[PDB]
Amino acid sequence: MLILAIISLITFVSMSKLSDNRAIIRLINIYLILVLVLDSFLYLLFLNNQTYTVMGELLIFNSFTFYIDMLIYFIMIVISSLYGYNLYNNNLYKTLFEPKKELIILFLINILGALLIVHSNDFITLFVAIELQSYSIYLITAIYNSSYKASKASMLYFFMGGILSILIAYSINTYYSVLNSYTLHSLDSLIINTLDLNLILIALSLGLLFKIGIAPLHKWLISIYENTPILITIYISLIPKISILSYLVLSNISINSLVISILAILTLLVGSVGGLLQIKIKRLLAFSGLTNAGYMMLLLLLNNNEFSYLYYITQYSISHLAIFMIIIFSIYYINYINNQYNPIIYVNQLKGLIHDNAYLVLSMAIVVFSFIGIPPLLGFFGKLNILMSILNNGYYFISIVLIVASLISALYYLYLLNVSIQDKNNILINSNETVSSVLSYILSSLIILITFGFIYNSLIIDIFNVYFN
Amino acid sequence: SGALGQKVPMVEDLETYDEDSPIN
Amino acid sequence: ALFTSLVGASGLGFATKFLSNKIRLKPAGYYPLGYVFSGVAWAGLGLVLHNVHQHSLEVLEKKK
Amino acid sequence: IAHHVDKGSLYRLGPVGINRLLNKASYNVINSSLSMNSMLILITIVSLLLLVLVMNVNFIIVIPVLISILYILFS
Amino acid sequence: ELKPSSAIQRGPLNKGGWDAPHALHNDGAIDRYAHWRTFYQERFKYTRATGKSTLIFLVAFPALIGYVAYQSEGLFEFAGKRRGESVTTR
Amino acid sequence: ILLSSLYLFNRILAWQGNVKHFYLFASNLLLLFIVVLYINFNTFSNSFQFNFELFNSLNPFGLSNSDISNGLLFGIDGLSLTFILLTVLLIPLTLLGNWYNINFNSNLYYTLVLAIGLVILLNFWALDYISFYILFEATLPLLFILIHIYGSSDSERASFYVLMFTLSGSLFMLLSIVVISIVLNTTNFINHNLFVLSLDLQTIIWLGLFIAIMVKTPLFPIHVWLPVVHSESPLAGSMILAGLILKLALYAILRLLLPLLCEAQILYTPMIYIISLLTIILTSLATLRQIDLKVIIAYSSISHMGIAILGVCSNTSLGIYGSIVLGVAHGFVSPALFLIVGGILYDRYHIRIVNYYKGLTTYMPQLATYIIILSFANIGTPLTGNFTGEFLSLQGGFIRNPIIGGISCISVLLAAIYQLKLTNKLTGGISSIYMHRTNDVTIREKFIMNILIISTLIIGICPQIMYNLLYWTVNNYIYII
Amino acid sequence: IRASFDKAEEPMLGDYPDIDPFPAQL
Amino acid sequence: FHPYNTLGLATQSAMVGLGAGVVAAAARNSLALTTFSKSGGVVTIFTGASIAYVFTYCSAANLRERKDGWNHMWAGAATGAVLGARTKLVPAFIGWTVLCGAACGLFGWTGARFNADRKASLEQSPKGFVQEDAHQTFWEVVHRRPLSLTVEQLGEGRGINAVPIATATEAP
Ligand SMILES: CCCCCCCCCCC(CCCCCCCCCC)(CO[C@H]1O[C@@H](CO)[C@H](O[C@@H]2O[C@@H](CO)[C@H](O)[C@@H](O)[C@@H]2O)[C@@H](O)[C@@H]1O)CO[C@H]1O[C@@H](CO)[C@H](O[C@@H]2O[C@@H](CO)[C@H](O)[C@@H](O)[C@@H]2O)[C@@H](O)[C@H]1O
Ligand SMILES: CCCCC/C=C/C/C=C\CCCCCCCC(=O)O[C@H](COC(=O)CCCCCCCCCCCCCCC)COP(=O)([O-])OCC[N+](C)(C)C
Ligand SMILES: CCCCCCCCCCCCCCCCCC(=O)OC[C@H](COP(=O)(O)OCCN)OC(=O)CCCCCCCCCCCCCCCCC
Repeated sequence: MLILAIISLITFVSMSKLSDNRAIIRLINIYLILVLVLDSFLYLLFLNNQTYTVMGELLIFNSFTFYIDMLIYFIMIVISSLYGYNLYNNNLYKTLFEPKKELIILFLINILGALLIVHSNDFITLFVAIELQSYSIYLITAIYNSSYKASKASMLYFFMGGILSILIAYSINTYYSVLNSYTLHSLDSLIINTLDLNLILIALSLGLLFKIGIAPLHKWLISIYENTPILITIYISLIPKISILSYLVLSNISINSLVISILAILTLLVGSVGGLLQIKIKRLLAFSGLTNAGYMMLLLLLNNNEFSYLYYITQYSISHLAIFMIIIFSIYYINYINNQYNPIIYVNQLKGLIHDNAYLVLSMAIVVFSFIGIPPLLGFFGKLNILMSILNNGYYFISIVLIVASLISALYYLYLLNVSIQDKNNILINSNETVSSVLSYILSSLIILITFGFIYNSLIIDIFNVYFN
Repeated sequence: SGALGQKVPMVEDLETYDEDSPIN
Repeated sequence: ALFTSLVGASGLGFATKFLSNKIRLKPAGYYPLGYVFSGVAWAGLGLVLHNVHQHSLEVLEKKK
Repeated sequence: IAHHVDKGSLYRLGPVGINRLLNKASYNVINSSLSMNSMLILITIVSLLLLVLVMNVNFIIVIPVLISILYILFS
Repeated sequence: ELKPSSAIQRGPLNKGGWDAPHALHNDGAIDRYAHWRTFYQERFKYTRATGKSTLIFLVAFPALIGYVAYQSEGLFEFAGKRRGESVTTR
Repeated sequence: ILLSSLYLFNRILAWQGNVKHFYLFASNLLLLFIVVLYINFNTFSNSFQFNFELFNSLNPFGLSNSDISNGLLFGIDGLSLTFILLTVLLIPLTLLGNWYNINFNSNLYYTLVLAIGLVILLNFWALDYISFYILFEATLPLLFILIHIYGSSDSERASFYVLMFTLSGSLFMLLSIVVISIVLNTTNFINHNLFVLSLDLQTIIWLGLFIAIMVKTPLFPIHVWLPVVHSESPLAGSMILAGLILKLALYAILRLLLPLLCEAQILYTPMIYIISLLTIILTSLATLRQIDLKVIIAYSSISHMGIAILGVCSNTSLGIYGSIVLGVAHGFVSPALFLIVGGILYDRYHIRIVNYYKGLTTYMPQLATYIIILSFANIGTPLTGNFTGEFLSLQGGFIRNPIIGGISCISVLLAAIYQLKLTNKLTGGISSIYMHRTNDVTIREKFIMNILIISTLIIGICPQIMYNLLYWTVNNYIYII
Repeated sequence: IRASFDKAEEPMLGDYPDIDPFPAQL
Repeated sequence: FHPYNTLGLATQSAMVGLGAGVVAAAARNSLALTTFSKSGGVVTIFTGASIAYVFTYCSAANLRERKDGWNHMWAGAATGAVLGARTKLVPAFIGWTVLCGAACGLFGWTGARFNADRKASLEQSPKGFVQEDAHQTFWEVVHRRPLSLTVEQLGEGRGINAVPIATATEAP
C-alpha cells in the first residue's frame, strides 16, 4: 500500500495548490488508518512463529517484523494528524504549524525506508534501505529552509550520516571479502566458532548504532534535535531509532559483546548525567531518548529478546508521542512565542501550567511517571521485562548501572512536572477558543493507553506465546 | 532553578541567543 | 467473560472521551454523543483483542 | 551528631553531595558545528581500536584507562 | 508578528479565603536563627572537629557494635539455667 | 451498581461542588465493610481466605476462575487483616483532619488523600511480589503531587525527597523481585516458603530486599529524608505517612523476606541488630537538638521503628507479636501528635519554630492535657499499646542477643528525654509574648484525638484482644530446627 | 565564640552574626 | 591461585597508560609542542591511574592469595587517591579514595566484567527443581535441604541444632 500511496501522492502534490496541503495530509491519514484496520488480518500468516523469505531471499517476514510494521503505521498516523489538523484557528497557529508541500511524500518515503530496514534479509537490501531512509531524513531536516538552525542542522546531519554510512558500507564489504556472501543467514554456530567475525560484526553494529546517536557520539544528534522545527523533531527522533534498533535485535550479531557492553554503560551514564543541567525542553527530551536507547541497546547482548524489546519499544513510542503532544498543547498558554519553528524552548516557560489547564498537567504527570517507571504504568513493565532478560543472562553490573541511571534521569524528568505544578501570576480567566477535537482525542487515547495498558499484560503474553514460539 | 536547583535564566546547551528569533 | 471485556473496553472509551473534554477546557458532558461513539469504538477494539486471544488459546490447546 | 553526621556526612552521601557531583559532571559533558564532530568520530574509531587491542592483550590493564577516560569526560 | 491569541482573557490568580488576624508576632532574629539551623547542610564543611565526629559515629561506633554482635552470636542461652551449669554455649 | 454509584457521585459533585462529604461517607462505608469481613473471617486456619484475582487473561476486566493464573493475586490472612483494620480506621480521620484548612483546589486535595489511602489498603491485600511492588510504588506519584501543591514553604524539596529516596530503595527491591521471578518462575506469597534457594542466592536476594527496607522503614544511616518530608507535608500527608506507609515496611519484612530467605536471614540477623541499635541510639540523640515541632515528632517515629525492627527479626514469637503491636500503637499515637503540631498549633499560628511556643496551658488547658497524655503515650507508658509493643520487642531482642537487647533498653530513657523536653517547654512557663490568644481545641480536633487515645488505651490495657488474628503469625515465621 | 563547640561552627556560618554566647541564667 | 607477576604487569600498564595519555593529549590539542604545554596533565592522569590500579590490584591479589572483588576495591581506592590528589584538599582526597574504592569494589563483586560470563549465567545453567538426591548448585531449588548442610553453613546455636528438640528430648 505504501508504494501505491507514494506514487499517487507524488502525482497529486504535483497537481495541487499550496492551500490543499492539509486536506491531502488528512486524506493520507485516513488511508493509512484504513490499511491498518483492513489488512491487519495478515497476522494469521505468522501462527507458530512461521518465518517467510520473500523477493528471492532479500526480505524476511515473521511476526516480529509484522508487529514493527504495524507500530510504524500507528506512529505515522499520529504524526500526520499533527500536520493535517490545526490546533487553533487563529493567525498565530497558521504561522506556527503549516505543512510544506512535499513534506508528506518525504514522510512516506522515509517510512518505506524504515520498513525495508526492518525486513532486510540481505546486506544489499540493508544498505539500500539505510541510504533511502538517510536521504529522506536529510531532506525532512532541510525542508524548512527559512530556519537558519534547520539548514545548519540538515548539513551537519548530512555529513555525520554520510560518514556513518561509509563505515557501514565498509563493514558490509569486509564481511563479503571474508565470506563471499551478503547474508547473515549463511552464518551458523560452527562458522562463528571457526572464524573471528567479531571485529566486522561489531563495526557494522557500531555504524548502525552511531546513527541513532549512542554515546560517545551523541551530541551532534542532540544538536540536530534541538535545532529542528518541533513537529519535525517529533518524527526524526523516533522512526530511525525504531528501524535500526529493530534490525539489530532481529539480527543478533553482538551477543555478549564486550564493546557493546561498555558502550551501553557509557550511553546510560551520559544520557542520565548529561540531561541534568539542561534548560531547553527539546534537549531534555533528546537526552531522555538517549537514555532509553541505552535501555534498548542492552537487549542486543542476549538471545530471546523479542518480548522485552517489543513491549519496550511500543510503550516508549507511545510515551514519546504523548510527551511531545503535551509540549505542543502547552503552547496555547505561553505568553511569549520564541519563533515560528520552535514556539516554546525553555522548561521554565511551562511554569504554572496547572493553573491554566489542570488535566494537561495530569496527562503530563502520567507520562512523566511512566518514563520514571512507576507501576502500574507501562514504563514500569517495560523496565521490568528488560531487567528480567538481562538478569536471566548474567549482566549483573549492567543491571546495577541501569538502576542508577533510572534514578538519575528521574531528576530531569520531574523537573518538567515540578515547574508545571508551580504557580503563575496571570491565570487564564476565559477563552472562546476550543482545542481541535481530533488531536485532543488522540492525546487522550495515548494517555489512557499508558495508564490502563497493564490490565492486558497477561492477555498480551498469551498471544505472544503463540505467535513468537 | 534547574533540575539540580542550579540558577537558570557558551555551550549550545546553555546558550540563550536565538539566531531564529523574529527580532534578529 | 466477553460481556465484561466489552464493558471494560467501553469504560476505556468513556475515559478517553472524558479526558478529551477536560483537556479542551470543556464540561465533562460537553458533547454526550461522543461518549457513545468512543465507547463503541473502544469496545470494538476490545472485541478484536478478545477474539484473537481466544483463537490463540484454541491453537495452544489443539496441539495436545 | 545532629549537625555533623545528620546534616553533614549523611547529606554529603545524600542530596547535597550528589547535587554538587551531578552539577560538575553534567557541566563537563556539555562543556564549527561540523569539523568538531568529525574530529569526534575519528577519535572514537581510533580509541575503540586501541582499547580493544589492549583488551586482547590483557583486560585488567584497560580498566584504569576506562576510568581515566571517564575522568576526562565527566571531570 | 508572533503574539498569543487575542481571544484569551487572563485575570489574576487570587487564592481566596479569609485573611485571619495575624496571631504571631514574628521575630526576625528567631527567623534567621531558624533558617540557619534548618539549612545547615548547605554550609557544612569537613574540618577537624566535623571529621572527628564523622569518623566516630559513622565508623568507630558501627565497628564496635559489629564486633560485639558477631562475636556474641549464639553465645548465650538463659532459659531455666540452673546452678553449676554454664550459661555459655562456647 | 458501579454505573449507578458513578451517577450519584457526578450529581453530588454538580450540586454540592465539594466532593469531600462523598469521600467521608465512602471511607466510612469501607470501614464498615472491612468490619463485616472480620465478622466472617475464620481464625482457626492459617490460609488466605477472601481470595480473588485480577487481570487474568481469560477475564482481564473481571475475576478469574480459570485453571491458569497469570493475573495479580489478592487475599488476606490475620496479619494482613490487622493492618487493614488499622488503615480503614485511619483514613476517615485523615480526611477529617483537613476539613476546614484547605480552601483551594480542595476537591483535588481530597482526591489525592483518599487515593493514597485506598492504594495502601489494597497493598495490604496483595498476595504476590509483583502486585505488592506495584501498589508499593503507586503512592509515590500521589505523594509527590500532594506535597508539591499543598505543602509548606519548603515543599518542593520535600516532594523531591519523598519521591527520590523511596524510588532509590524500591529499585533494589525490584532487582531482588526480578531475581526471584526468573529463578522460581513464581511470585506468590501462598507457597513461597516451599522453595529453598541455595544459600548464596538467598544471601544475594536478601541484600536488595533489605536495602528497600532500610530506605522505607527508615533505618540508620539513610533516614534523613523522613524528617524533611514530614515537616513540609500537609497534615493528611504527614498522618498517612507516619501511620501507614512506615508500617508497610514492617509488613514487607514479615511477608516478603522471612518466609523465603530464612537461612540468609539467620546469617544476616546481627547486621540487622547493628543497624537497629544504631538507628535507636543515634536518632534519639539527634532529636535533642532540633528546633522544629514537626521535625521532632518525625524523629520520634524512626526510633520507634528501630525498636519494631529489633522485635521483628528476633526469631521469637514474643518479638514478632511485640513488633506488630508496636506498629499498631504507633499508628494510633504518631498521627495524634502530628495532628497536634501540624494541625492545631500550625493552623492557629502558621509557624513551627520551638522558641515561639511556651506556656500554652494558661489559655488552652485542654490542648495542654492532650499534649501531656499523648506524650506519655508516645514514650511508652503502660496501659498504652506502645508500652506493650516496646516491652515485647525488647524481650525478643534480648533473647536473640542479650547484649544488644540490654543496651537497646536505653530507648526508654532516650524517648523520655526528647519527648518530655518538648512538652515541658510547650505546656508550662508564662504564656508566650510572641503569640496571642486563640481558641482552644475544637470539637473536630478533640474528636480525632479522642479516637486515637481510646484506641491506644484499649490495646494497651488488654493487648490480648489482637491475638485471635495473630496466633498463627507468631509461629509462621520463626526458624528453629 | 567562647566554647570549643561554638568555635567548631565558625567555618559553617556564612553571613550569619558570630555572636558571643552568654548563659541567659547568668 | 598462582601469583600475578606484579612487576611485569605494572610495567605493561605503565606503557599502555602513557600511550593512552598521548592519544588523549593529541585529541585535546586538535579539539581546542603546545599539546603537552596545554595538555592539562592528562598524560600524567592516565599514567598514574594505570600504575596505581594495576600495581595495587596485583599486590593485593598476591598478598591475600585470592581473586575476588576486594582486590578491585583496593585498586579503585588507590586510583581514586591518585585522581583526588589533584584537588590538593584533604576532604576531596579522602572522598575520591573511598568512593572510587566503593565503585570498583561493586564492579569486582559483580564479576569485574562489563559483559557477562555466559557459562555461569542463569540462562546457561542447571535450574529448576533438582532430581532425586543431587547436590544443590547455585541456581537450583528444592523442597527440603539436608540438615547437615544447614548446621555446617549457618553454624550451631541460636536455635540451630543437629537434632530437632522434641525428638532429642523424648523420654525413652
Ligand atoms: C543487591 C546488591 C547487588 C550487588 C551484588 C551482586 C553481585 C553478584 C555476585 C554473585 C555471583 C553471581 C550471582 C548473581 C545472582 C543474582 C544477581 C543479583 C542482582 C544483580 C545486580 C558473581 O560471582 C562473582 O564474584 C566475583 C568475586 O567478587 C568474581 O570476580 C572475579 O573473580 C575471578 C574470576 O574467577 C577474577 O580474578 C576476576 O574476574 C574477578 O575478581 C567473579 O568471578 C564471580 O563470577 C556468583 O555467580 C557464580 O557463583 C558460583 C558460585 O557462587 C556459581 O557456580 C557454582 O560452582 C560451584 C562453586 O563455584 C558450586 O558448587 C555450584 O553449586 C555452583 O554451580 C556460578 O553458577 C555463578 O552463579
Ligand atoms: C481491527 C484491527 C485493529 C488493529 C490495529 C492495531 C494497531 C497497532 C497500533 C499500535 C500498537 C499499539 C498497541 C498494540 C497492542 C498489542 C497487540 C498484541 O497482541 O501484540 C502481540 C505481540 O505481543 C508483544 O509482542 C508485546 C506488545 C507490546 C504492547 C505494549 C502495550 C500494552 C498495552 C496495550 C493495551 C491494548 C489496548 C486495548 C484497549 C481496549 C501481537 O499480536 P498479533 O501479531 O497476533 O496481531 C494482533 C491481531 N490484530 C492484528 C488483529 C490486532
Ligand atoms: C493504581 C494502583 C495500581 C492498581 C492495581 C490494582 C487496581 C485494582 C482496582 C480495585 C479493584 C479491587 C477491589 C474490587 C475487587 C474485589 C471484588 C470482589 O467481588 O471480591 C472478590 C471476593 C470473592 O468474591 P466471590 O468469589 O465472587 O464470592 C462472593 C460470595 N458472595 O470477595 C471478597 O472477598 C471481598 C473482597 C474485598 C476487597 C477489599 C478491597 C479494598 C479496597 C477496595 C477499593 C480499592 C480501590 C483502589 C483504588 C486505588 C488504586 C489502588
